[PDB]
Amino acid sequence: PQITLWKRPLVTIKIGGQLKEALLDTGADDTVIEEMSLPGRWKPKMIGGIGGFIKVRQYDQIIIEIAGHKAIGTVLVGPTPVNIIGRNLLTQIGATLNF
Amino acid sequence: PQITLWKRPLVTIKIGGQLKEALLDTGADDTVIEEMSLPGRWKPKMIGGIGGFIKVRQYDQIIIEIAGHKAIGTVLVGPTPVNIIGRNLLTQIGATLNF
Ligand SMILES: COc1ccc(S(=O)(=O)N(CC(C)C)C[C@@H](O)[C@H](Cc2ccccc2)NC(=O)c2cccc(C(=O)N3CCC[C@@H]3c3nc(C)cs3)c2)cc1
Ligand SMILES: [Cl-]
Ligand SMILES: [Cl-]
Ligand SMILES: [Cl-]
Ligand code: NA
Repeated sequence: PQITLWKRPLVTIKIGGQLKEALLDTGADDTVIEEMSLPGRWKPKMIGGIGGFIKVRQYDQIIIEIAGHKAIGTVLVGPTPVNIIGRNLLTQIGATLNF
Repeated sequence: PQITLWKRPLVTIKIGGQLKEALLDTGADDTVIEEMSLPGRWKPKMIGGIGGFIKVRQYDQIIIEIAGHKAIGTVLVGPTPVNIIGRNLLTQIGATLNF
């Protein structure tokens, strides 16, 4: 699809068996989801943005379905105010910015 | 152009006669630039990023070139980890996300 930027680019994702709304975010290196449980191992990480840093859990090899397209990669889980799909998964669904 | 997302989507901007680097950021409603001098009056604004809220200075109707495209609109000045071009100016340069 071609997604307009007149509005926030929100899409439905499926992760861990759960449906969520998430922001397609070209400014995010990594994908960051609000607190939830995910299977398998994880390790702690700090990520920073406006306002400073938060601590997250890094899970590798997690499958997400993003607006109907499956992708696999690392997902960070922690107290983000918004679910963010970052470039590590946008690339896998072939997302580009066009102007 | 068509910009893939394997690398950060960094572009050159020109504001106040100065070239700077900035990140095209579909997850930001607003454009936020590091401390600099801009003309005119400013208004207060709070923005809530991943780590908390910051205060910024809001300047309206500022001339800014983005990747060679002319925009005139609101620029927020404050402590951001990188200069970010948000949707208020991505719409002015005609950007869309596509997959
Ligand atoms: C390493 O992986 C990382 C992943 C994400 C980040 S980040 O979330 O901090 N971020 C990085 C840039 C600052 C370099 C991504 C950026 O797109 C964030 C995404 C983000 C959206 C909403 C809340 C928290 C994070 N936006 C803003 O900072 C930002 C800047 C200026 C204005 C706004 C804005 O429009 N917001 C703030 C709250 C309300 C409104 C929005 N709500 C939503 C739902 C979308 S935008 C966001 C950092 C590291
Ligand atoms: Cl990854
Ligand atoms: Cl590609
Ligand atoms: Cl504007
Ligand atoms: Na894993």
